[PDB]
Amino acid sequence: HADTATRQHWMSVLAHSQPAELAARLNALNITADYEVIRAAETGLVQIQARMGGTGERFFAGDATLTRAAVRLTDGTLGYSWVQGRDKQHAERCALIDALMQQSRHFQNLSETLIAPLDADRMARIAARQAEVNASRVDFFTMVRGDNA
Amino acid sequence: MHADTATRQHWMSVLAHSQPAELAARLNALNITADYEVIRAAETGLVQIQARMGGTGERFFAGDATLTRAAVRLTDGTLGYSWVQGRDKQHAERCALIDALMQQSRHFQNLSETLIAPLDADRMARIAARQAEVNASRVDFFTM
Amino acid sequence: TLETAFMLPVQDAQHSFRRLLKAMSEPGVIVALHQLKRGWQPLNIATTSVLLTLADNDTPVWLSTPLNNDIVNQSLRFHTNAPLVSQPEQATFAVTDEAISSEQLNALSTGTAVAPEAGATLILQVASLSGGRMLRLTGAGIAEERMIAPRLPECILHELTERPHPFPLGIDLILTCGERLLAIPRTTHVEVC
Amino acid sequence: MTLETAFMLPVQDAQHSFRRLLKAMSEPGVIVALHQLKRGWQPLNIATTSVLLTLADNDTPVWLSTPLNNDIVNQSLRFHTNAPLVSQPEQATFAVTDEAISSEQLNALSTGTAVAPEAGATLILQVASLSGGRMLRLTGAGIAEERMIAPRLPECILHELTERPHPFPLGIDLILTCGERLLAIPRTTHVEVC
Amino acid sequence: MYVAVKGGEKAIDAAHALQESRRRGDTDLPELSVAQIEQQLNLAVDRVMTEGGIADRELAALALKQASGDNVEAIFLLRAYRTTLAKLAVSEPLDTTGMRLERRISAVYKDIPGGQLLGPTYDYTHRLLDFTLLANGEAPTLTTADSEQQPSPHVFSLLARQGLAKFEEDSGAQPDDITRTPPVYPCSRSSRLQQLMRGDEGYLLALAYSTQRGYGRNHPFAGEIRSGYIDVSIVPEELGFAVNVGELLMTECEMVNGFIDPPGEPPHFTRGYGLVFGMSERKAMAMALVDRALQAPEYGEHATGPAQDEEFVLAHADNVEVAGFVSHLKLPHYVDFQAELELLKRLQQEQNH
Amino acid sequence: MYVAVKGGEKAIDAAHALQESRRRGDTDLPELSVAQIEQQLNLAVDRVMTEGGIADRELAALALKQASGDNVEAIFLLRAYRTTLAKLAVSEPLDTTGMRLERRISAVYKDIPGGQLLGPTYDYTHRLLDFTLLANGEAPTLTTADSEQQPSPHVFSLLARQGLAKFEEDSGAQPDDITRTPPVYPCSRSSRLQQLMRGDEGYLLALAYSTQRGYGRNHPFAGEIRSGYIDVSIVPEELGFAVNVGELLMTECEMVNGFIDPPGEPPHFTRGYGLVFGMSERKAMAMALVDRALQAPEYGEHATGPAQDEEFVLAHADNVEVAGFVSHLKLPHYVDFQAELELLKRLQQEQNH
Amino acid sequence: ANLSGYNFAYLDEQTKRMIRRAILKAVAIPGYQVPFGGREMPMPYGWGTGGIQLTASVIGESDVLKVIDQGADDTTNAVSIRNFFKRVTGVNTTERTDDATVIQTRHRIPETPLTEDQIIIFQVPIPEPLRFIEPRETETRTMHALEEYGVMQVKLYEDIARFGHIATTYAYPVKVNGRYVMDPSPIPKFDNPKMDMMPALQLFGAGREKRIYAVPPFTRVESLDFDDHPFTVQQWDEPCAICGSTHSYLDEVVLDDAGNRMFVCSDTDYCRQQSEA
Amino acid sequence: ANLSGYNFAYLDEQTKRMIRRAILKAVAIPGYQVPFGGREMPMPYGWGTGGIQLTASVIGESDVLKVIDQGADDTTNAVSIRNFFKRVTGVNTTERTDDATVIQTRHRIPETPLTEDQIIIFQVPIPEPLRFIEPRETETRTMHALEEYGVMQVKLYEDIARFGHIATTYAYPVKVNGRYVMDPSPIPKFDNPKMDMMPALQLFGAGREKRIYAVPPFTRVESLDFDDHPFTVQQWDEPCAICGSTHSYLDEVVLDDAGNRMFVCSDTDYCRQQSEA
Ligand SMILES: [Zn+2]
Ligand SMILES: [Zn+2]
Ligand SMILES: [Zn+2]
Ligand SMILES: [Zn+2]
Repeated sequence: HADTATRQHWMSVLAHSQPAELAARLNALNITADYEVIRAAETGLVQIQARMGGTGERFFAGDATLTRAAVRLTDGTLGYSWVQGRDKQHAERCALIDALMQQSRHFQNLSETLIAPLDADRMARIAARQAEVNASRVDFFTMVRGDNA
Repeated sequence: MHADTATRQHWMSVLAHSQPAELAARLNALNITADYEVIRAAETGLVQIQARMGGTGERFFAGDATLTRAAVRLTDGTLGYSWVQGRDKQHAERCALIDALMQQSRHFQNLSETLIAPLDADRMARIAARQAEVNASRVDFFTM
Repeated sequence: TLETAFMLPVQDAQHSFRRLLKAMSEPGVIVALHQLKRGWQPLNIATTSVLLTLADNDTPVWLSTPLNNDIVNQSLRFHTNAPLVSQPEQATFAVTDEAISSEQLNALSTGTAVAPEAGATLILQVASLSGGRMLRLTGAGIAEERMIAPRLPECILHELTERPHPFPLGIDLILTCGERLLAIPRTTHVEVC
Repeated sequence: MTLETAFMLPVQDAQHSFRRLLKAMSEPGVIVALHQLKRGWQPLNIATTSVLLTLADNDTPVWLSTPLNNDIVNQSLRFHTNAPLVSQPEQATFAVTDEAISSEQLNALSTGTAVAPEAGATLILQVASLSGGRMLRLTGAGIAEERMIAPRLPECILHELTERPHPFPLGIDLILTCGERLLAIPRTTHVEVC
Repeated sequence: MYVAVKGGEKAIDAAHALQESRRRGDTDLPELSVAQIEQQLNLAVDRVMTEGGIADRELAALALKQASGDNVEAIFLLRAYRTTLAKLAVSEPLDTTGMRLERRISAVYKDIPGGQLLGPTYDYTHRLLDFTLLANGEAPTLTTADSEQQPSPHVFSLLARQGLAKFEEDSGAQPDDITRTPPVYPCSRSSRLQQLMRGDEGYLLALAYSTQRGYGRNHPFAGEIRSGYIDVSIVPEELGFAVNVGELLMTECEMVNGFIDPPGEPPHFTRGYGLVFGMSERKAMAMALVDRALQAPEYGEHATGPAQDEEFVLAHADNVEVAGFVSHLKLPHYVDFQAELELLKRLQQEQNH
Repeated sequence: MYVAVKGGEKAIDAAHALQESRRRGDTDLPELSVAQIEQQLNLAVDRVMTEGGIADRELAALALKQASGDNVEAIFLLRAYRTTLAKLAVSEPLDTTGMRLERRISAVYKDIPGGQLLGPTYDYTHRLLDFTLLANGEAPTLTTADSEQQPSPHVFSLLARQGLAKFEEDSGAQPDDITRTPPVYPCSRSSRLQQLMRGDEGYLLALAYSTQRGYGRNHPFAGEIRSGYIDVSIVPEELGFAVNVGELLMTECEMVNGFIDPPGEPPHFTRGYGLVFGMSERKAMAMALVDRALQAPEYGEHATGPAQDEEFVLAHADNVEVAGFVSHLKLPHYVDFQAELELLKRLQQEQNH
Repeated sequence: ANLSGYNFAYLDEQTKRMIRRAILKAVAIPGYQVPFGGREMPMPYGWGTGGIQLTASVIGESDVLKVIDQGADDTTNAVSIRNFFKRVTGVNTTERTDDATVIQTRHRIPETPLTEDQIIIFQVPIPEPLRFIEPRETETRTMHALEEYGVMQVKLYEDIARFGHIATTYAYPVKVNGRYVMDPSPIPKFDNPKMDMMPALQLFGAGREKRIYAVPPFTRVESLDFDDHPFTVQQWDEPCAICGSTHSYLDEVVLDDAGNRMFVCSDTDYCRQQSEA
Repeated sequence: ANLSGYNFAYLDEQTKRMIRRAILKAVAIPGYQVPFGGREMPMPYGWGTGGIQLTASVIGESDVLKVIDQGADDTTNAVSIRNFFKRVTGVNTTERTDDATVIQTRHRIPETPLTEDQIIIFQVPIPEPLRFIEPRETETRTMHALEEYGVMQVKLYEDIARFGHIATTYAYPVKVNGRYVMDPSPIPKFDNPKMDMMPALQLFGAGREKRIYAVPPFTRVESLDFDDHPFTVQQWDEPCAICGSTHSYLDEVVLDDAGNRMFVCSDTDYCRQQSEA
């Protein structure tokens, strides 16, 4: 399942990427790759399931927008994406990368120069935000040593 | 001279309904020159609105609107007042000044002609222009 | 390899629906559902057209074993995504031929007094819509009287003439033969001439 | 004189006066002093005038008995508080009298109702002495054990206090004034002679 | 050991800075002006003026900006501001027969004197999201007709002159003011109307809706809705005569309700009244429908639905009260919860399963 | 003599043009962008997403721009848009233990594991209108602390591990979906919660408030409110494994409610649940309070308030239904009114005193 | 034709299918209110979404659509609804009752009798005839199950006692095919007799309240009443001021600030055809 | 000492005057809920506006103000309220109960006994002790008028029948001066005994519900009970973890993900006193 986990990871990194940054990064890599659109980007809804009390029975909690696409490389490799939002060009790009990452000639290269950097950026954004939010923590008690009797 | 109440009510209404930028522009082009003191600096508060049940019946209170009041005194002792909807303090003081000036023979006819009548005409033309736009949305049912 | 469905699914379902609406609202009127040109054998054109028009994932379909084969089953699933159930009492649409048994007929859902719509519609393929026992129809949808003589098995004719279930309960019946169709809702009074 | 002057510091002097009166009403029999006002609006004394300047306004009709009623007082009350001045005691939120108050006037004062016991009158009674009268023992809310006082009181006023003809929670609250000094007896206070 | 430290003020300061940062958002975008909000989000502003209680479009737009668009917080900001302002005057009663009309419709006749004037409205729009609004666009060049306003008598005056309704008459009664005196039920209709104007649009709409579905029915028709400008006048003590201080854009709704047959006099329709600031109508309609519902005591009607229950409706209407108390659950409550825990723990200990 | 003429379409087109012009407002001001609304009026957006039913900030902001800031019209625009979209997937159930926190508070203990994290909030602000917002200004430069998210167990987990509350368990029951099948009272809790999320904030707040004042008391404490980002995943048939498609900013409210003493077991607290899109929490709080009220059947409780009356609550909750039907009184109703008139006139003629 | 980018008639095929199943149940159970999973439309709830969803599920490219509101084709909401369908179907439309194949209506049955294969589709706000007696659906659904309709007789006689006459003047309840009591939509009682043994199909759509019901052609439809208080219809002292008809339902058009009015046909198609001769 | 631009203590003089009149009526009618025309404040309703309006109407330049919430001066809302008063009055403040002349509190009476001329001002959500028995003010007003309090005895009995104990643990009703039944605000039962024959003045402010009430110094305040079932208070099996006191109302602080906890004084000033001594 490490191979499954690996693919789940690059798909997640792509889905969370800022479309502008992904476009910029991908263009700068200058990959020539012939592909066919199997499923033109389609924007619809993903229905949201939540749980009573966080842990209990399921209930429906509205919907979010979702865009899906699929491509096929010359050697038959199929790439897919399902990405929150409505950016059709972005979904197509994510599907293409999913396909390329499955190929020996691209996997290690793109992991190092595309997926890892995108993930690092996201992780840095998350850490930076937590540092801001943490200023609003209410202090009550702290542990020390020493005192009188 | 001593302006009758309706005459004063009219110029005060024209001022109160004037656009502050247009009143400022017009008054500056005339040269103020007259001396005055501000005896009540512009003060913004509320006017409580009374309405009527079914339009015609018993009174009830229907919220509040912003109101700004000011008062001036001219060299000869003439008092000018304004009460204007909104919060524009400079505008209120200008309105109060003009109310004082209009009570003097030196200025009444001149300002009636060159300031008040033009302001009133501009507002009437704006009202007419809007009613022309609104009337395009009348639903026609029958003719002649 | 699966059966093909409507060539113009939007337009053809609409046309089929309007013909069926005519039949159900004016009982005994025979209508033609011409837009589909091959029935999913042994389903005839009309039967197939009704299912393509009304059946989907929200409507369990039971096909009696004489009308039950893997090609029809797979084709129904592919084109409509209707759940196929193997028990008549589970069906929203029941599809049988003249070999229907009393036990199958009586197992069909009839609705309840509070929810009379919650029962089955029976689609019955008959040998002919004429040449059977002559019947007189009266009731809603019929100005005065309408006579029809479909080939009906006795237990179906019994359901119609006796109405074992008190209105508003009951199955509505659609008789099909070739491209043609006749409907008898639960309201119709039926007597043998 | 047409117009008397009010508090030199309307905000602070009213706050001062209120806190003194609050002490007096919440601890009955305690005598407090009010002059953040240099002189009363004669014949109103300092304490009376201070109380009116502190609590009266357009929402609180005031009735003043004849011996305490004159043009200067009335004009000054109107100008400074905008309180309505009413001619009948039953119309008053604040009633102001001296020792000549009649039984008729006392009995006409609003007492509130059982459901709205606050909707009655407070009686401000100007007395000639807070200490020269019949010795009384006070007990009740606001008093740890007992408190002795001896204001000069009209018989009908003492009767109201000792007999409490109106069932609690009804009843007038009493503010006694003499010069700058003030003593309050709310309707809760148990009052007995000696 | 543990020692207590200070934390409250620095947490709060950081929390507000975080909120202010979020309110500004991406600084690559220009900051919204209050003027833009006032002009282009004008229907939000209408609601905030009406429930906030101050008919000043700039102040209402300011509250909305300050509140990051949260109508309830904006309403409270504007209502709280009210307290800081001096009451300088009380208006002469409004005269809605003097309205310069933006819009005038009536559901009860096909055509009426003065006509059906649709004005600016979303009525009859097809609600399809307009993606052209994602880029700059051009507003329409407005067509014009004749510029005169036709005589537009109130529909209820037409009904009353026929004797099919009764005129609302003025006995001279002084209106109650719930901003000065706390409510104590039952309240005069002048008090009820004042409270309804201030009340939450969504809550009053739901109650009105419930009467339409049979929970205290009152058989409503929209006799008239008119929107437009009304002059406001005061009589300053300094002058002793009336002065025209400006105008208010307002919307007035009159509902026809079920007829009654009183003893002696002919049967006639009953009615309801709504009045709000701005163009947004649905609050005025809800106000009129709940007004009629709460006329139950005057008509000896037995309250069968919640909308007819005076205390239940009015005690829970003002969202400045409602939202404040629901949200106050976020305050620390650990002393009270500990009291509950202390008991619950004892109750568990006294059982054996 | 009169002749009928056509006028409906011409009037409507002009009416919509007037509304569009009013929406644009003064063209000396720049046209607002959807992006600005999204960023800077983000609490309005939160409400429109939650009641409109689509968690897409750009679409909700677009709806608000289109609606001139009218939340009810914007909610309807977004809800109507929903109908035109295909359902492409159903998410794995959300896991709020995985929330990347913006805010996390508990009213029931002074301090808790992970702490009281105030986050961006208007709580504890003094509501004084901020006139600096009438000009361009600069947002605060945010102070920073440590970047670690501390372990933040749900408070209800702490209570349940102590035996003071009961865990919410999953029997695997399939949720009901009110958008596919019309309501049939009584409804499952899954149905009631779905309906409450979509319901009008003001109406549900008022009902919740009424329970706090004794109309169907349920002794609420805010056990926890947390706001933050949750990953969303689907399992597409094409792949057969979970795919993380993004994240949602959400607010979760858990209310502690009055304890019960069941026959077979120790007494324990009951509870309520609210969940909304974005940061605006008062809706989540009202949702949880009315959730508990509507658990009356499961607890064999009798209704002592409207908030416990399932059909009354839920039938009048969705403002897409509510505002539609109240506003529909604006439609011509003259045929029905003429029927009323025809009778009323007859009744009058039959009396002539 | 349809050049709008939307599906033909806007609804997706699943929604049409579910509605079509509901229509067929309604036809087989005359007057019974069939619940359906209606969806939000580009018109607000309350402004005809039930009728819109029925028409969208029934209509085809060769139909001829008539849309009326208050009897008139030019009514604001009729214009809005008809233009919506023109946009999303490209169907031919008409104002002539006898040329229409589908008629969608709010509050009138045409004066011109309907014929075989015509379908008339009513917009319904409240589909439950019992609703102003019993506001709870939990209660009224059981009353229908048990055919417990006595409370409606009571309501009627109480009108008679109080006012001397039945006070229901529109949306006047009818018994259908000798069983269900049905709300006929807010047509005036004047139109109720047209529903009895009509050659056309009647469908009823309540979008907000999520109900569809039907009266097949040639079905008994009997207005509730008494022998000592038989069914009456609206009357006027005036004929139509334009065409002179004394047989039509009239609109009261108020002309003057003071007093003057005109009575003219509600059904505007009928009026013009009368006027033509 | 105000330098905000606002009136001293924010409220205008008419509002203070109206509140001052209400306070004096409240003192004269102990435990009776006096209606008052309260005004919207910069804190939301529910967040202490009644206490704020009381404090603003009594406070003077030379007062020393203490503000506590849950017993603590540093609690968020206490900080907000105290800083507000600093801004609009400039008064001296303190955390020491002993040094305060005015104490504004939410849900605690200090452990330190109050003394002559101190005023304690309680924030009250629901001023009506009968409210969860009878939700209508139209009824409870009359119940107070007539001293009809018998239903409260049934409620206590029912608690005891169901649970074996009275289930009210805070805002526990008290009888004041042998007459009015009063809500003491949401202080724990533990604090009720402190109200009896106290040398300080007690004021109670419910801003949202528009009521003010009072208990004068040296007034009987007695928790409701039975002749059979006596009043008891909250207990813990632990001392304060910081100062060691066993006589104080304790807070439960949850320390970690596991089941580890600490109990400490709610009254943080008292805790400081104890530990530094
Ligand atoms: Zn609380
Ligand atoms: Zn209607
Ligand atoms: Zn005609
Ligand atoms: Zn300690």
